[PDB]
Amino acid sequence: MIQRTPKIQVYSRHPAENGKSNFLNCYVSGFHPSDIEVDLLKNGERIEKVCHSDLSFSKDWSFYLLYYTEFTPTEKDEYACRVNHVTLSQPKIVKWDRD
Amino acid sequence: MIQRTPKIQVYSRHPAENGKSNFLNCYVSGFHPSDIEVDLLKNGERIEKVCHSDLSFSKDWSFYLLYYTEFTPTEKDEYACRVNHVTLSQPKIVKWDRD
Amino acid sequence: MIQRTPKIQVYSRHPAENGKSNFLNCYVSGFHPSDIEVDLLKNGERIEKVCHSDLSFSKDWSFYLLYYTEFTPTEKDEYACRVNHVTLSQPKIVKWDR
Amino acid sequence: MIQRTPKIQVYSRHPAENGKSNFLNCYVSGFHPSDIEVDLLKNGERIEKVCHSDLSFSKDWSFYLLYYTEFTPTEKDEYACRVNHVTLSQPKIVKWDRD
Repeated sequence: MIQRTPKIQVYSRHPAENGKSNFLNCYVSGFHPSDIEVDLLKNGERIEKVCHSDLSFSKDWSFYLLYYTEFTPTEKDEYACRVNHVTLSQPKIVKWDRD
Repeated sequence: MIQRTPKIQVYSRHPAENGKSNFLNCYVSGFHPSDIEVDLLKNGERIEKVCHSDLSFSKDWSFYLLYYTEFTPTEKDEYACRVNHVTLSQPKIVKWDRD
Repeated sequence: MIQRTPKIQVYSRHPAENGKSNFLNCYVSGFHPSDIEVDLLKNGERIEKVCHSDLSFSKDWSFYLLYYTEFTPTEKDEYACRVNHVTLSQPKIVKWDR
Repeated sequence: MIQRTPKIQVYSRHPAENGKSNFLNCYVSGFHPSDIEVDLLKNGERIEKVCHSDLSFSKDWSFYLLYYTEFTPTEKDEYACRVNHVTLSQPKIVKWDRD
């Protein structure tokens, strides 16, 4: 039941190109315990109606969770993911690199 | 691999209350083949950000799928679910009954 | 984070009939914390090959989990589900009824 | 509806080591239609204890499915995955390369 720090990965479903519709993902992996605060950001503002998968687990109880939303990438808009867990001293913000 | 018509069920996660946040679900079950068009409606208009589960299956390939969205019910707003499948002669609209 | 005792439900996927293949389910619901020990039993003995769904959660962190296995029911064999959690002093055994 | 041949990947969850518990995975991806026969083998014999994920899909209906089982690797035992689909003339056997 020994605690593990989460691994945060912010990416888009398909290679980024403006004007069209796509998906913004925030993959949180290999953490313990279960209770985790995950939020998706658009220009510093929290995104409304974010979808999330069910909490997947391994034999030694390491958790895997995915937070995703439908979005239109533009030249103006900046996207990020905010994660808060018991292992972290402060909430972590991981920015999305349109690359 | 034999034609099965889908069973549509429209319901809310918790007992509905005006002004209180809830979830609107559209459960589609026991259908074949896999390809199905499911849409959640608000006053006749298609809801933008709709979340969906993964397609679960049985031994004889009968499919089960859930379409859900976060919503705040009001007295004015009417909700429904539109389903289109290869078995159906025309798309079926199932209204949400909160009574 | 305030504790919640689990609700255990033991059932078969389809109506049971001897000699024919089925699935034995153990649905554990509305519990906190996450760490739960769920085991499916055959004549008091632990079943080695058991599948499980993914841990679903609510706003206040109440958990929902399903443990299932493929089985061929007989009139000799008895089935049950053993659950151990931090909220309980001794593990709870819930028997399956045909 | 267009036809797509499945991509089969056979791998272990953690790097394989004799006597230590592991998981054998058979990842089937980018196929159409849905109906697919997947089986995990041990020395040519079909494994009875097999768990499987839910069928995930894209906009153009391309399917993704994972078949997994708990196993203890030895130097003597050989593992493989057998897949049979409508696109294939005969079932395909993909062996698990340990190294």
